[PDB]
Amino acid sequence: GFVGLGNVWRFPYLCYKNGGGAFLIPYFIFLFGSGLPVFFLEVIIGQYTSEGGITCWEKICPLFSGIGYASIVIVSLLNVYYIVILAWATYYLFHSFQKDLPWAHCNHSWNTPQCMEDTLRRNESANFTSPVIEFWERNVLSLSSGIDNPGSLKWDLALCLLLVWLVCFFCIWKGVRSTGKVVYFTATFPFAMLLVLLVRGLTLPGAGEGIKFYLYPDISRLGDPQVWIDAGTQIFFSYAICLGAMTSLGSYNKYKYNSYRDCMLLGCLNSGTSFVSGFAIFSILGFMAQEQGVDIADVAESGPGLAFIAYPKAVTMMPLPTFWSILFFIMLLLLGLDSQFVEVEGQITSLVDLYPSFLRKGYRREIFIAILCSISYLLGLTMVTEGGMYVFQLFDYYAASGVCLLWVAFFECFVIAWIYGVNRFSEDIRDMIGYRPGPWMKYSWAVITPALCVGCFVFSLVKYVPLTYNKVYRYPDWAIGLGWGLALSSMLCIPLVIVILLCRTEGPLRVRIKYLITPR
Amino acid sequence: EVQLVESGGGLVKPGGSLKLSCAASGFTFSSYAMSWVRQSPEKRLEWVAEISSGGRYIYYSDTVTGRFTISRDNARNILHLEMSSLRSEDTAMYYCARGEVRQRGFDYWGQGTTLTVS
Amino acid sequence: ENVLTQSPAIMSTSPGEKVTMTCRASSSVGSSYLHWYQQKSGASPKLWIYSTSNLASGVPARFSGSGSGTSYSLTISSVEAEDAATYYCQQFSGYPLTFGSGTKLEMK
Ligand SMILES: [Cl-]
Repeated sequence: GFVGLGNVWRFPYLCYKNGGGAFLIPYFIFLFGSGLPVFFLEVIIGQYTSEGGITCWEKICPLFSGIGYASIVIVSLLNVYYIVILAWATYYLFHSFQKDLPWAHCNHSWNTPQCMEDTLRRNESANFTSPVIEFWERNVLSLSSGIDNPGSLKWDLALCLLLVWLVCFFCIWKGVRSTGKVVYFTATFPFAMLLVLLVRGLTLPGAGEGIKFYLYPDISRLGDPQVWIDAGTQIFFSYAICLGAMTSLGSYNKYKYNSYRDCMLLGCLNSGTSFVSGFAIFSILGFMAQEQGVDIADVAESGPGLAFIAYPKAVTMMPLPTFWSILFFIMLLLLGLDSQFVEVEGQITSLVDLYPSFLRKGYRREIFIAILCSISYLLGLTMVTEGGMYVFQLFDYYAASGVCLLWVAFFECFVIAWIYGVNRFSEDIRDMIGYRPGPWMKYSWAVITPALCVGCFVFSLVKYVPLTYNKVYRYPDWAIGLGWGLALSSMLCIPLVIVILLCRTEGPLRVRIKYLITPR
Repeated sequence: EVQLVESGGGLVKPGGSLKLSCAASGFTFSSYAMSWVRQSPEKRLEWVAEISSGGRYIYYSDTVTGRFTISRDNARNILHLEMSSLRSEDTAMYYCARGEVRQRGFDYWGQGTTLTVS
Repeated sequence: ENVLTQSPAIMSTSPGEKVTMTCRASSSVGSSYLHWYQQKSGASPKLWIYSTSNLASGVPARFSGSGSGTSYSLTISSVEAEDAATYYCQQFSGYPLTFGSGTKLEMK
């Protein structure tokens, strides 16, 4: 369950968006200084406090109980755009049943006169566009000229979104999840498919330059603020470690259960899966740049279509493309459906824990599933429009993988270390795990993760650069404002809860602070 | 060098009280959980009580679960063991044992103070 | 309680002989939490083997430990005159922490 679209889809395009080589240095810096400490942190908070989500910050500093509300906002927005990823994957899966895949050859209705098939491009020398980018942008995306031009609601993307939301409704509380078929399927089938796509990509001609672009850093790119924050929020994204999902996972664990080796195994496996998927996709992109005669950084989308360009293009250069296209997009749907089952189950669980007996279990709980799925549908219908990828990129940069993740991780590490105490928390960990954490975890919660999150947060503001889609489209200022509103809807869940809890507690400021930072 | 020095060893009446005092040195006392282990005169080791590093999580054996009280002094590095309702079958040889990692066990033990019931 | 029934206390073995001693537990110990202590005659116990295999500081390499779950074993490759003491096995996972019985190694 640490394998998913955040590994096989998000880390490749975030690496491609940030120059490839220079993305990995803040990636590993955040993975070691920040990401695995916060992973162990929320798993321990979910294990210590027997509940999770909001009411786990009741025996851990009740003043900062807004971390749960921040996680609820984050998981709602993540549910919306992560299910529209699944809608794109379903649209590709239904288009995979053709013998000749529509992104393989050049003569269709959506293709421009500037089309050329990929193997023919090196013979002709330059304003010539590959069929994978053409199929993506003008059949799947049906991409408009901006977010201020939404175009029209594209049909059958809404039907793919309806299919994946009906599968989510019929498998979360009207049904069950995978229990006995987890062996040899849905746990190693994505790893097998990643192995197949990796051994395809590494044996491709010209794929050495793609690995060179992937691994060798650009030191001048490390001074960009976007690289550090993209790497940090990619670590916090693929771990889902500002989400409440891992806190809810720790609630379904025993008290004296060893959850250190499990956490570092899951985190290192997740980051290694991301690294292997990056190897695969960037080898495919090196092959693509070799074939098309264009630069490696300009061969495909510098946005969230890289897994929908590089992987389908490698499926075309594979024996029997139809079979592997069907298996690959069923794999994408299985990864994203498992992660969406986990996150919608966590959102539903923490929302009915937020209001007990306002939603009774049984008849009215089932109505609440339909209500929340319908609301996330109507918020997801602005992403299957013509200009729906711009809304999606706004969500992916801002809603659940931006300064909100840095804010929640910094506030969790700060609350634990400097209000709850690293020594008191280590005493709790010793009582549960068996040993108190070493100086790595202690000084990461105390120094390294607050310093990294605060430094990248201020570095993304002093040298502010606007969000750009595919390196060419500058976003409008109202779109940046809407994305910042999406970020601040999670970010302001902490100080609004602080102000509310200070207002609802009587006494002077010192007495209120003392009552609300002493645990219950 | 880790040194655990015990005190308070003496003869007490049944149903009485005694103050044991494990004075530790050579290590930070606030970061290691400490335990009292007694040894019966027929040489049978028995863990009595464990206190955590901060003094918050306190565990007791089934024999002494309601009449023994273990506490620390993290400022001056002394572990205590208060006693009351001390029955006849409590004459033993009491060691203070430093066990913080549950997978390392009691790596450092103390010196010997004898409790005698008569 | 997790009663650790250990090998009988009175074992008499000549020096230089490979010896072993068992430690059966009533419950199941997680095999990273069972430790062995060597208490000499009239002296305090000291940590000898921790996490059922690793060797404590000042312990020679001739001692070794094995076993998991229920049955746990301490093994001496060759016995010398400084190995004449009582060995207690000790789970330290379950919160009523229990030591084993005696296993006193006397000479011949
Ligand atoms: Cl990742």
